[PDB]
Formats: sequence, structure tokens, C-alpha cells
Amino acid sequence: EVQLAESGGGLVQPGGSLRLSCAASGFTFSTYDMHWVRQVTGNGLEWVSTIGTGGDTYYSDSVKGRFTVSRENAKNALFLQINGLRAGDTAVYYCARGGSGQFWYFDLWGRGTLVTVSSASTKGPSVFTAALGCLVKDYFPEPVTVSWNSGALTSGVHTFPAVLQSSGLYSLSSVVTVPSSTYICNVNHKPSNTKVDKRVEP
Amino acid sequence: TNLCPFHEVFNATTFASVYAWNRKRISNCVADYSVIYNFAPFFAFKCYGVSPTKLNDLCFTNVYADSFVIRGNEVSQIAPGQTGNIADYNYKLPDDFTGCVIAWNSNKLDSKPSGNYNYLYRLLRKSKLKPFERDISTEIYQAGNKPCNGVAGPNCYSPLQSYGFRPTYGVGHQPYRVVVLSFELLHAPATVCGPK
Amino acid sequence: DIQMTQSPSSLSASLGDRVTITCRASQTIGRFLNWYQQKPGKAPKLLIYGASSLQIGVPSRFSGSGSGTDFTLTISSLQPEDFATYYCQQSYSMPPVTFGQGTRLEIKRTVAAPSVFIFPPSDEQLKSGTASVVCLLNNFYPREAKVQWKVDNGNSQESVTEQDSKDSTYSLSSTLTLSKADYEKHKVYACEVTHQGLSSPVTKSFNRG
Repeated sequence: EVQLAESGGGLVQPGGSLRLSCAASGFTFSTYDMHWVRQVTGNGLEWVSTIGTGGDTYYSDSVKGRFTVSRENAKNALFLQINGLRAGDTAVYYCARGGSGQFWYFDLWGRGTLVTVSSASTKGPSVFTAALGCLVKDYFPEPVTVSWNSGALTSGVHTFPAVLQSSGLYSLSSVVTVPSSTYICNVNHKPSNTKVDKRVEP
Repeated sequence: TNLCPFHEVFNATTFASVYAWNRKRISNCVADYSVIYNFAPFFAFKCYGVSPTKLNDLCFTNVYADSFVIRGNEVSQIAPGQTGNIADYNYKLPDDFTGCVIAWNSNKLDSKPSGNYNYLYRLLRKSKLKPFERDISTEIYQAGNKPCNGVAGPNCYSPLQSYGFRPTYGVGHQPYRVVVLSFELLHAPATVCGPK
Repeated sequence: DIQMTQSPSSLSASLGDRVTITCRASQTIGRFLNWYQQKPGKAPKLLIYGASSLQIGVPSRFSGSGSGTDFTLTISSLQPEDFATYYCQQSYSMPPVTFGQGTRLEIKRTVAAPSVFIFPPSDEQLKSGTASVVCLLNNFYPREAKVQWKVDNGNSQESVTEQDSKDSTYSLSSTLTLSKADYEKHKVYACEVTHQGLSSPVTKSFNRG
């Protein structure tokens, strides 16, 4: 189907270079303009840059000077090159296509490549009617979350989104609602091949 | 084929002051839009309700250029957002301005040993201002009782003051040159198209 | 430089409600305003282009229209698939195309009473000297709740979950950083509770019993 892809997502050192790509499908990549619009985690959209059909490049006020967009009509793939990243650039750079007309409007958005800019080396977390849980401190941005004993119960379990601690590590605070008028929590640390369990008997 | 006067606005070796407001009604141009996109690193390329990417496939009847030198702190207000001294007294854009505003640093060539002349700015002429209409009238402004009858001097020092630019690697609000471009479409064929 | 100040995002409504998302700018942008609809589980998508033109695949209830400086992405009748965040964008200034802050469309229900809990850390967390304070608030509908940490009658953030479509409620969890001996020094640590819909939360604190 007519869809925009993405690539170049992953952890990167502060100030290091990075390249993002945006593959095309079905439509003609050489007769439509392409744009980059990033969204800070939890914030709104923010326009980044764009390159027109004629190879002319356009950037933003807080973007121009270190970014460099690139278009190659071959392979039907838009590219974006970044130099000297910082902490304020942690965002998902959604690829976008510009439609025909006299004004800029984005009619096809990509899946969105995630960029997390930090130097915090990989570290493992700990397992440190009522409700209790297992505070997952010292976490890391993950694609999989904690499930209470492979998800044996999903009635009252609450899994809050990740939060950032002062030391730069993420955290999780999964809790479970239990009748109170002894279970086991199983933390998922797949991106570093780690898993633990702990009982919650008060 | 390949005939365009666009490069007569940029690199003029002498840019008009804000009081001069050097216009140039440009027509019959079918090339040379590369001098606009590719140039020295632009400090500002704020375009407006004409898509800059879509100009190479759209033909215009009239292409109006405007050039002047302004301070880097006043690189704004070149927009429908009328705000500031240069907006309320010197230069202003209409509500639906369809063009592009280009600006770049000119501190490297407008450096003076003494300065404080050759360029002017306006202080107070709020009683008269119109978009695309230069007010080169500089007799006197109303203050006190008598307009000093053109023999002005002490006690009637109300007239305007010129710029004090004298950068010798000694200023931060450096002077910047600006090339405003505008377009029009009327009941007439369009003559400024793109290269074929 | 051109601002795109939108209406307050806190606009709750149930199904069928004539929601009116208003978004304005700093000056006239003509008909170059366009909306975007983003559900926080997928990629963004546009709704209205040219401020009056319906997007292909968008029903007629998305009647976002306007002129000059005022625009209203009005939806005369909602749908379960309409609850998302909506962003406006101006195209009058071409290179600095700016967006707004957004507005979240949430499912409306009855004011749900929260169940607040605050439990001291066991020896497992005390093994780490720089412990952290915890507090819990589950199943509350008004999302404008606030948690206060006036200890005994190291600030850190808190997380709020999405609207749990099973009960249309929300949950909240709090964390608080403390240095070495910063916890063992003081005795009673209080999680002061506040919520528009659950009054009289007198005292809920730690118990180092």
C-alpha cells in the first residue's frame, strides 16, 4: 500500500551524528515534496525541515545550522542527516509527504522513527480492597513492560507509563488492585535479556 | 531563453537605505531562480503565502523586488505583523503579502572606520503610513508650537535621527541587508515563468 | 515567530456532542490553516486541508471551517474512533510552518471516586540507601487531580495513565527522590491528597510502625 517507512531509530551519543531515511511505496517519490515533523515525547508536533521537488532545502529556526536533509530520487527514499545532537532533540521524526496545491499540507505520515539522545549507559532495574506493586526503579526505555507472572491476572493491574529519574534512568511503577475486604511480579527487561520475580506478601 | 535580471538586485555594491526603498518591477524572466535558493548562507528566508517550492512551475505577471539595510535586531517586522519603529514609520507589508523576505549579514562589507552616517531611520511619523508607499518627506515633524519653518535648530530638534552604524568588530546587532520579493497576478498574462 | 494559540485542551464530551475545537493565530493566515488528528497509539493524520476542504476518507461530520483568523474543527456528533488529540497548523508562512499545542478529546463519564494508598517501603527497597517515596491514586475521572507532598504536616515527577476504556477511569502514581539517610531521618511522610470530586482527604501518610 501507499505508505511511508522510516529508519535510523536508536540510541545515540550526545553530539554524535545520525541519519534517518524514509522509503516510499506506490506513489511517485520524485514528484511530491517531503517534510520532517518531530514530536517531543508527550508534547505536540514541531516542524523540522523540508526539501522540495527542485532540490531546494528548508529548515526551522531551532533546526537550521546543524541538520541537513537529503533527497535521492533513486530508491524512492527521503533522507535526513543530523550533526551534533543534544538533549533537547529527543523526539520522533515523523516523515511526511506534501500534497499538490499552493500551500503546504501533509497528507501522508510515516510510522515515525524514534530518536533518544543521551549518554546514560545501559543499566538493569530492580524489584524494589488494597493495591500494591513492584516499583521498577533504575529502568531504561523499553518496548516491553512488566507483566505479573506472565500476565496471570489482568483485572486490576495498572502499568503507568515510563518516567525519567534525576540520574537519567527511566522508571516503572506497575501496581495491581487486589481484594482486601502474596502474588508474584515478573519484570520484563528483554532489551538486555533480563528477567526477575518477587512475591508481594505484606 | 535564459534572460533574467534577478542578479541586478543582489550584489548591488551599494544598497539603498530604508528611506530610499529601491523598488524594481521585474518582468520577462524565465530562469535564474537558482540565485535565490542557492546563495550565501541566509540569515532569514521567511517566505509567505506563495509556496517557495512551487514557484518553478508557476508563472507570475509582476515580480517586485525591494532592498534595504536594517539592523540585525530589526530583522523582524518584515511581515504582515506590523510591530515596531521600522514597521510603524519606515517599511510595512500588506495583510496578504504573497512573497519572500530574504536577509543576510552585511557586517563584513558595511564596516566603517567612523560610521554614524550614510543610513537613516525614522523616529515618529505615525500620522502618515501606507504599505508600499515610501514617505521620503523629511522637512520637519510637529512638536512644540512652531515647525521652525525649515530653519530648524535648537529647541526644535524634533526631526529624525540617522543610523549610528560603525561596526569595527565592535557590535552585536550587526547591520543586515534585506531583499524583499513580491508577486502579483492580475487580468493579464503572466510573463515571469520558470526555466523550460 | 507566528503563534498558533489554541483553545484549552481540557474539552471533555460524550458521544454525539457538538464539540467545537477553536484555534486562532497571531495574525491573518487566510484559508491556509489545516487540522491534524493524532490518537496517542499511532501516527498523525490530517482532517481538513485549506480550512474548508474535507480529506479523502473523512466523514461529513468533520465540518472544520472558518475564515481569516477564526477556525472551528466542529464535530456535530462524535464516535468512539474520534477520541484523540487534534492539532492546528498554519500555512501562510511557508518556511516556518507552525503548529498549536493540541486539544485532547476524552470520553465523558460520571465522577469516579479514587482509592488512595500510601505504603512504606520494605527492607527490599531499604537495601538501596537512597530510597524513594511512593503514593497511589486509582480510578478517578476528573483528570485535574493534584498530589501534595507537605511532609509531616528531592522533588520528582508523576505519571498519569490513559483513560481505561473498561471503566473510563484514570490512575496516578507518584515518585519522590531522597538522598542517603534523607528518609531515615524524618519519621512520618505524608502524601497529601487533592481531587476535584473527592473532598475531605484529611490525612494519609507513611507509617514507620
